[PDB]
Amino acid sequence: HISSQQHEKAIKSYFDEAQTQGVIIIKEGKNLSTYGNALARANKEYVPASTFKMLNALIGLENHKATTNEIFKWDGKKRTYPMWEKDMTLGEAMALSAVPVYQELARRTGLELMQKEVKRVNFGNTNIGTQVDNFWLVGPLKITPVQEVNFADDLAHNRLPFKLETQEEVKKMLLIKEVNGSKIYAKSGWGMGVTPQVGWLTGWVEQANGKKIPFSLNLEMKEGMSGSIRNEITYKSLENLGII
Ligand SMILES: *[B]([O])([O])[C][N]S(=O)(=O)[C]C1=[C][C]=[C]C(C([O])=O)=[C]1
Repeated sequence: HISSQQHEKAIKSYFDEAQTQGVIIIKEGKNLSTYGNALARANKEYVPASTFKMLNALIGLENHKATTNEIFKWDGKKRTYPMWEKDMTLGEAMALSAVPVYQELARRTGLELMQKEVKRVNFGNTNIGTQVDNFWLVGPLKITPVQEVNFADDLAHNRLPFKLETQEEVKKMLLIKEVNGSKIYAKSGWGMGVTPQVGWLTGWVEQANGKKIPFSLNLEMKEGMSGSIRNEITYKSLENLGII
Protein backbone atom coordinates (compact mmCIF):
# COMPACT_ATOMS: atom_id res chain seq x y z
CA HIS A 1 0.00 0.00 0.00
CA ILE A 2 1.08 3.53 -1.04
CA SER A 3 1.18 6.11 1.78
CA SER A 4 -1.53 8.75 1.72
CA GLN A 5 1.37 11.24 1.61
CA GLN A 6 2.15 9.68 -1.80
CA HIS A 7 -1.53 9.80 -2.90
CA GLU A 8 -1.88 13.47 -1.91
CA LYS A 9 1.39 14.33 -3.62
CA ALA A 10 0.54 12.43 -6.80
CA ILE A 11 -2.91 13.98 -7.08
CA LYS A 12 -1.55 17.48 -6.31
CA SER A 13 1.00 16.94 -9.14
CA TYR A 14 -1.74 16.24 -11.69
CA PHE A 15 -3.13 19.73 -11.09
CA ASP A 16 0.37 21.27 -10.87
CA GLU A 17 1.30 19.81 -14.23
CA ALA A 18 -1.88 20.97 -15.99
CA GLN A 19 -0.69 24.32 -14.67
CA THR A 20 -4.03 25.20 -13.05
CA GLN A 21 -5.44 25.34 -9.53
CA GLY A 22 -8.08 22.94 -8.37
CA VAL A 23 -9.58 20.34 -6.05
CA ILE A 24 -11.08 16.86 -6.48
CA ILE A 25 -13.46 15.83 -3.65
CA ILE A 26 -14.10 12.08 -3.28
CA LYS A 27 -16.91 10.68 -1.14
CA GLU A 28 -16.56 7.14 0.26
CA GLY A 29 -19.68 6.27 2.17
CA LYS A 30 -20.06 9.34 4.37
CA ASN A 31 -16.31 10.24 4.36
CA LEU A 32 -15.30 13.23 2.16
CA SER A 33 -11.63 13.48 1.10
CA THR A 34 -10.15 16.60 -0.53
CA TYR A 35 -7.19 16.33 -2.93
CA GLY A 36 -5.37 18.55 -5.42
CA ASN A 37 -3.18 21.66 -5.36
CA ALA A 38 -5.67 24.21 -3.94
CA LEU A 39 -7.55 22.54 -1.14
CA ALA A 40 -9.27 25.73 0.06
CA ARG A 41 -11.40 25.76 -3.12
CA ALA A 42 -13.48 22.98 -1.46
CA ASN A 43 -15.87 25.29 0.39
CA LYS A 44 -15.87 28.26 -2.03
CA GLU A 45 -18.83 29.05 -4.32
CA TYR A 46 -18.61 29.01 -8.17
CA VAL A 47 -21.26 28.99 -10.85
CA PRO A 48 -22.36 25.37 -11.55
CA ALA A 49 -22.00 26.04 -15.31
CA SER A 50 -23.12 23.00 -17.34
CA THR A 51 -23.23 20.81 -14.20
CA PHE A 52 -26.66 22.38 -13.77
CA LYS A 53 -27.81 20.33 -16.79
CA MET A 54 -28.23 17.37 -14.43
CA LEU A 55 -30.79 19.20 -12.30
CA ASN A 56 -32.23 21.06 -15.32
CA ALA A 57 -33.00 17.63 -16.87
CA LEU A 58 -34.45 16.20 -13.58
CA ILE A 59 -36.75 19.21 -13.28
CA GLY A 60 -37.91 19.10 -16.92
CA LEU A 61 -38.56 15.34 -17.01
CA GLU A 62 -40.30 15.29 -13.62
CA ASN A 63 -42.51 18.18 -14.68
CA HIS A 64 -43.35 16.74 -18.13
CA LYS A 65 -41.59 19.50 -20.03
CA ALA A 66 -39.89 16.89 -22.19
CA THR A 67 -39.50 13.13 -22.65
CA THR A 68 -36.25 11.24 -23.10
CA ASN A 69 -36.94 10.54 -26.77
CA GLU A 70 -38.26 13.94 -27.87
CA ILE A 71 -36.04 15.61 -30.45
CA PHE A 72 -35.11 19.27 -29.85
CA LYS A 73 -34.80 20.59 -33.42
CA TRP A 74 -31.99 22.98 -34.31
CA ASP A 75 -33.76 26.19 -35.38
CA GLY A 76 -31.15 26.72 -38.14
CA LYS A 77 -29.55 29.77 -36.50
CA LYS A 78 -25.77 29.84 -36.13
CA ARG A 79 -24.63 28.38 -32.79
CA THR A 80 -21.35 29.01 -30.97
CA TYR A 81 -20.11 25.52 -31.92
CA PRO A 82 -20.99 23.70 -35.18
CA MET A 83 -21.38 20.46 -33.23
CA TRP A 84 -24.56 22.07 -31.76
CA GLU A 85 -26.13 22.69 -35.20
CA LYS A 86 -28.20 19.51 -35.21
CA ASP A 87 -31.36 17.97 -33.75
CA MET A 88 -30.96 16.17 -30.44
CA THR A 89 -32.55 14.51 -27.41
CA LEU A 90 -31.83 15.67 -23.85
CA GLY A 91 -29.43 12.71 -23.76
CA GLU A 92 -27.43 13.85 -26.80
CA ALA A 93 -27.55 17.49 -25.59
CA MET A 94 -26.12 16.29 -22.25
CA ALA A 95 -23.10 14.60 -23.92
CA LEU A 96 -22.45 17.61 -26.18
CA SER A 97 -23.19 20.06 -23.33
CA ALA A 98 -25.56 21.83 -25.80
CA VAL A 99 -26.59 25.01 -23.92
CA PRO A 100 -29.35 26.07 -26.43
CA VAL A 101 -31.21 22.80 -25.82
CA TYR A 102 -31.03 23.19 -22.03
CA GLN A 103 -32.06 26.82 -22.41
CA GLU A 104 -35.18 25.72 -24.30
CA LEU A 105 -35.94 23.24 -21.51
CA ALA A 106 -35.41 25.96 -18.86
CA ARG A 107 -37.82 28.25 -20.76
CA ARG A 108 -40.42 25.45 -20.83
CA THR A 109 -40.07 25.00 -17.07
CA GLY A 110 -40.36 28.78 -16.55
CA LEU A 111 -38.80 31.06 -13.88
CA GLU A 112 -41.46 30.46 -11.23
CA LEU A 113 -41.40 26.66 -11.36
CA MET A 114 -37.61 26.64 -11.78
CA GLN A 115 -37.11 28.72 -8.61
CA LYS A 116 -39.47 26.48 -6.66
CA GLU A 117 -37.66 23.32 -7.75
CA VAL A 118 -34.16 24.64 -7.13
CA LYS A 119 -35.25 25.75 -3.59
CA ARG A 120 -36.99 22.39 -3.11
CA VAL A 121 -33.77 20.59 -3.98
CA ASN A 122 -31.73 23.01 -2.08
CA PHE A 123 -29.07 23.13 -4.72
CA GLY A 124 -26.08 25.38 -3.92
CA ASN A 125 -27.08 28.89 -2.78
CA THR A 126 -30.51 28.05 -4.31
CA ASN A 127 -30.71 31.50 -5.98
CA ILE A 128 -31.76 31.75 -9.66
CA GLY A 129 -32.56 35.49 -9.94
CA THR A 130 -34.75 36.79 -12.76
CA GLN A 131 -33.48 35.30 -16.06
CA VAL A 132 -34.54 31.64 -16.37
CA ASP A 133 -32.17 30.90 -19.28
CA ASN A 134 -28.72 31.84 -17.94
CA PHE A 135 -28.60 31.72 -14.13
CA TRP A 136 -26.29 28.69 -14.11
CA LEU A 137 -23.80 30.29 -16.53
CA VAL A 138 -23.17 33.78 -15.05
CA GLY A 139 -24.84 33.72 -11.64
CA PRO A 140 -26.58 34.29 -9.39
CA LEU A 141 -26.72 30.54 -8.75
CA LYS A 142 -23.50 29.28 -7.13
CA ILE A 143 -22.37 26.04 -5.47
CA THR A 144 -19.32 24.70 -3.62
CA PRO A 145 -17.38 21.56 -4.69
CA VAL A 146 -18.47 19.94 -1.41
CA GLN A 147 -22.09 20.68 -2.34
CA GLU A 148 -21.51 19.25 -5.88
CA VAL A 149 -20.11 15.95 -4.67
CA ASN A 150 -23.06 15.76 -2.21
CA PHE A 151 -25.49 16.42 -5.06
CA ALA A 152 -23.75 13.68 -7.08
CA ASP A 153 -23.97 11.39 -4.05
CA ASP A 154 -27.71 11.99 -3.84
CA LEU A 155 -28.30 11.33 -7.56
CA ALA A 156 -26.14 8.21 -7.61
CA HIS A 157 -28.25 6.77 -4.76
CA ASN A 158 -31.63 8.02 -5.97
CA ARG A 159 -32.01 10.29 -2.91
CA LEU A 160 -33.07 13.49 -4.65
CA PRO A 161 -36.80 14.39 -4.28
CA PHE A 162 -37.89 13.25 -7.75
CA LYS A 163 -39.43 9.98 -8.93
CA LEU A 164 -36.97 7.13 -9.15
CA GLU A 165 -37.72 6.94 -12.89
CA THR A 166 -36.79 10.62 -13.36
CA GLN A 167 -33.46 9.99 -11.60
CA GLU A 168 -32.75 6.83 -13.61
CA GLU A 169 -33.55 8.55 -16.93
CA VAL A 170 -31.08 11.31 -16.07
CA LYS A 171 -28.37 8.96 -14.87
CA LYS A 172 -28.53 7.07 -18.18
CA MET A 173 -27.61 10.38 -19.89
CA LEU A 174 -24.36 10.73 -17.92
CA LEU A 175 -22.34 7.63 -18.78
CA ILE A 176 -19.05 8.97 -20.14
CA LYS A 177 -16.60 6.14 -19.60
CA GLU A 178 -16.07 2.46 -18.78
CA VAL A 179 -12.73 1.28 -17.39
CA ASN A 180 -11.99 -2.30 -16.23
CA GLY A 181 -15.55 -3.04 -15.21
CA SER A 182 -16.03 0.38 -13.62
CA LYS A 183 -18.53 2.85 -15.09
CA ILE A 184 -17.98 6.62 -14.76
CA TYR A 185 -21.12 8.79 -14.68
CA ALA A 186 -20.39 12.50 -14.72
CA LYS A 187 -21.21 15.88 -16.21
CA SER A 188 -18.57 18.41 -17.27
CA GLY A 189 -18.90 22.14 -16.67
CA TRP A 190 -16.98 25.09 -18.10
CA GLY A 191 -18.16 28.56 -17.06
CA MET A 192 -16.69 30.89 -19.67
CA GLY A 193 -18.83 33.94 -18.92
CA VAL A 194 -17.29 34.37 -15.44
CA THR A 195 -13.77 35.41 -14.44
CA PRO A 196 -11.73 33.49 -13.60
CA GLN A 197 -13.30 30.65 -15.64
CA VAL A 198 -14.41 27.60 -13.66
CA GLY A 199 -14.11 24.00 -14.85
CA TRP A 200 -16.02 21.06 -13.34
CA LEU A 201 -16.34 17.34 -13.63
CA THR A 202 -19.00 16.02 -11.24
CA GLY A 203 -20.28 12.46 -10.98
CA TRP A 204 -19.53 9.01 -9.52
CA VAL A 205 -17.79 5.74 -10.26
CA GLU A 206 -20.03 2.71 -10.23
CA GLN A 207 -17.64 -0.16 -9.41
CA ALA A 208 -18.08 -3.71 -10.76
CA ASN A 209 -19.30 -4.78 -7.30
CA GLY A 210 -22.17 -2.22 -6.96
CA LYS A 211 -20.50 0.51 -4.77
CA LYS A 212 -20.88 4.08 -6.07
CA ILE A 213 -18.01 6.52 -5.37
CA PRO A 214 -19.01 10.21 -5.96
CA PHE A 215 -16.47 12.88 -6.98
CA SER A 216 -16.37 16.53 -7.95
CA LEU A 217 -13.37 18.07 -9.67
CA ASN A 218 -13.26 21.85 -9.67
CA LEU A 219 -10.47 23.85 -11.25
CA GLU A 220 -9.57 27.13 -12.95
CA MET A 221 -9.78 27.01 -16.76
CA LYS A 222 -7.74 29.57 -18.70
CA GLU A 223 -7.56 30.48 -22.41
CA GLY A 224 -5.96 27.73 -24.47
CA MET A 225 -6.59 24.96 -21.94
CA SER A 226 -8.22 21.89 -23.39
CA GLY A 227 -11.56 20.71 -21.94
CA SER A 228 -10.31 17.12 -21.61
CA ILE A 229 -7.84 18.14 -18.88
CA ARG A 230 -10.85 17.89 -16.52
CA ASN A 231 -11.35 14.26 -17.59
CA GLU A 232 -7.63 13.46 -17.62
CA ILE A 233 -7.00 14.75 -14.09
CA THR A 234 -10.10 12.95 -12.82
CA TYR A 235 -9.21 9.57 -14.34
CA LYS A 236 -5.62 9.83 -13.13
CA SER A 237 -6.88 10.66 -9.62
CA LEU A 238 -9.45 7.90 -9.44
CA GLU A 239 -6.85 5.40 -10.70
CA ASN A 240 -4.16 6.65 -8.34
CA LEU A 241 -6.60 6.00 -5.47
CA GLY A 242 -7.51 2.57 -6.91
CA ILE A 243 -11.14 3.64 -7.38
CA ILE A 244 -10.99 2.58 -11.04
B1 LIG B 1 -21.18 24.05 -19.92
O1 LIG B 1 -20.41 24.73 -18.75
O2 LIG B 1 -20.36 22.82 -20.29
C1 LIG B 1 -21.26 25.04 -21.18
N1 LIG B 1 -19.94 25.72 -21.34
S1 LIG B 1 -19.69 26.48 -22.77
O3 LIG B 1 -20.90 26.50 -23.55
O4 LIG B 1 -19.31 27.83 -22.46
C2 LIG B 1 -18.42 25.87 -23.65
C3 LIG B 1 -18.50 24.36 -23.78
C4 LIG B 1 -18.95 23.75 -24.95
C5 LIG B 1 -19.00 22.35 -25.06
C6 LIG B 1 -18.60 21.55 -24.00
C7 LIG B 1 -18.16 22.16 -22.83
C8 LIG B 1 -17.80 21.31 -21.65
O5 LIG B 1 -17.84 21.82 -20.50
O6 LIG B 1 -17.61 20.08 -21.83
C9 LIG B 1 -18.13 23.55 -22.71
